[PDB]
Amino acid sequence: ITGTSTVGVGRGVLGDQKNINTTYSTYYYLQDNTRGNGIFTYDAKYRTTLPGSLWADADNQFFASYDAPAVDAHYYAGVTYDYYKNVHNRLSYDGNNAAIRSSVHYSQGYNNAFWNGSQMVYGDGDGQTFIPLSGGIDVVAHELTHAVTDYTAGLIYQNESGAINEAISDIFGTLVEFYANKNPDWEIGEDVYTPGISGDSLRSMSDPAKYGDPDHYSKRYTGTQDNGGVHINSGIINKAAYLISQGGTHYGVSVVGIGRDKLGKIFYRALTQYLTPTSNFSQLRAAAVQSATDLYGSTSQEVASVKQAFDAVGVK
Ligand SMILES: CC(C)C[C@H](NC(=O)[C@H](C)NP(=O)(O)CNC(=O)OCc1ccccc1)C(=O)O
Ligand SMILES: [Ca+2]
Ligand SMILES: [Ca+2]
Ligand SMILES: [Ca+2]
Ligand SMILES: [Ca+2]
Ligand SMILES: [Zn+2]
Repeated sequence: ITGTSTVGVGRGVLGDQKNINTTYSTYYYLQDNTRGNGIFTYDAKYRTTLPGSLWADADNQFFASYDAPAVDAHYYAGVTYDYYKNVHNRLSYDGNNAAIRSSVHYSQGYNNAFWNGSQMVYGDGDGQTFIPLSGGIDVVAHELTHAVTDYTAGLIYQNESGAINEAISDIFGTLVEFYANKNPDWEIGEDVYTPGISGDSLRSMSDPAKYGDPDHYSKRYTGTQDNGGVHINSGIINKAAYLISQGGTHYGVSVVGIGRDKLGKIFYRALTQYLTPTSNFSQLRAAAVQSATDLYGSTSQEVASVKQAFDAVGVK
C-alpha cells in the first residue's frame, strides 16, 4: 500500500521485544519499505487461501499473542534480506529487490513452513510438535533461501538435487542465524520445535545421525518418501558443510576448518555460478571445488578442505 514509513514495536514468538518497519495509511501495516521493493507480512487467519490480507494493526504496537508470529516473520525476513545484501551483495531473492511476502497463521495446527513458488508460508504448529515456525530465524532464512535457489541453480526438489536444495537452505538458514548472533548453532529449528523438550532439533548439521539422517553417502536413502529423501539425504551435504566450516575427523577422515564466512562464500558461488537444476552430489563437489578454486586458488587450503569434507562424507 501507499503510505508513510513508520516503526512499530512488538514481541516475537519467544517473548522478545523488537522494533519492526511498518507503513501507515489509516492502519499500520506490516510493510517494510526500507528493504528493496518491500517486505510484506500477511494474515492467513487459520485458513489456506494465500496470501490472505496484508497485516493491519490499529496502533503500531504488536504485543498480542496473535501478533507474535507476524512480528517474527517480518523481522527475520528483514534480517535475511540484510544477510544476503551485506554478505553476498544479493538484493532480495531474485537479485533485483523483489518484494518479499510471507503469510502467518496458515491453516490450523500446521507443523511446517514452506516457499510456495511465490511467497513464504508459516504454520502455527500444534503447540506440542511446534510453536509458530516463524519464531526460528534459521527456519525463516531456510524458507527465503528456497526462493534464492529457485531463482539461481533451480535445483529440482527430488532425489539428490532436492537434497542439495534442502542442504543449501539449512546452510544459509544457519549462516543467517550466526549473522544475527542470538544463540547460534548448527541445529535446525531448535527454537520452535517441541516446546516441552529441551535440547532437540528438527535436524543437526554437526551430527545428522542424531535425528535419523545420514552423514555418509553409503547411508543415503533411495526410496520414495519425502520426495526421495530431500530432508534426509540433506544430512550428507549438511555434514560436509559443517566440516568445511568447523573442521573435524569423520569416519577417520580429518578436515581442516576454514570458517563460516568462507563456507558461505564457496557455497554462495557454487549455488549461483555452477549448480544446475539436475546437479547430483558429485556435481556439487565439483561445483564447490571450482568455487573455492576461483576464490582462493587451486592450491589453497580452502580447496583442500572442501575436498577433505566431501571425502569424509563419501562423495567423490
Ligand atoms: C517437520 C517438518 C517441518 C520437516 C520438513 N520441513 C522443513 O524442514 C522446512 C521447515 N520446510 P520446507 O520448506 O523444507 C517444506 N517444503 C515443502 O513442503 O516443499 C513442498 C512444496 C510446497 C510448495 C511448492 C512446491 C513444493 C518437511 O517438510 O519434511
Ligand atoms: Ca496493536
Ligand atoms: Ca539457535
Ligand atoms: Ca539453529
Ligand atoms: Ca524442543
Ligand atoms: Zn526446505
